[PDB]
Amino acid sequence: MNPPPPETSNPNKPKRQTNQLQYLLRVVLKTLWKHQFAWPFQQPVDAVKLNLPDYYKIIKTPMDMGTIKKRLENNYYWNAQECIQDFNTMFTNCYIYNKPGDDIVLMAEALEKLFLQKINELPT
Ligand SMILES: Cc1nnc2ccc(N3CCC(C)CC3)nn12
Ligand code: NA
Repeated sequence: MNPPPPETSNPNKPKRQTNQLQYLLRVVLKTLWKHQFAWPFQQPVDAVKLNLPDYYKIIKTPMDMGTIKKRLENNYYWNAQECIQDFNTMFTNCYIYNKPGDDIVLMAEALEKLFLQKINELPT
């Protein structure tokens, strides 16, 4: 079955708009989003649709770019590192649930390299 997706709002959580978080939405996320390999990551993994009944029996901190995009648009993060950690969790989840050489893993590897290329230099 599917668990509920990660939260994109939390009224008690402190939030910030920074130049780096603006950039993570305008440049980093919106560039990755258009990549030919982005589509499996644009929404939470649907274990019922995709017939992966063990996905959430294995993956305990799910993350995806649709959640990340909604968090950025909702001003959910305190700083850029928090959002970067969500991207890293998304990539590592894919490596954990699958194995080397899988098509989905090749996709994640390419996106992760583009991601790191984009956050190598951030605005001040
Ligand atoms: C996201 C994600 N993380 N692990 C997986 C395993 C499979 C999967 N799908 C099947 C094939 C893929 C090209 C698209 C959907 N997605 N997936
Ligand atoms: Na950059």
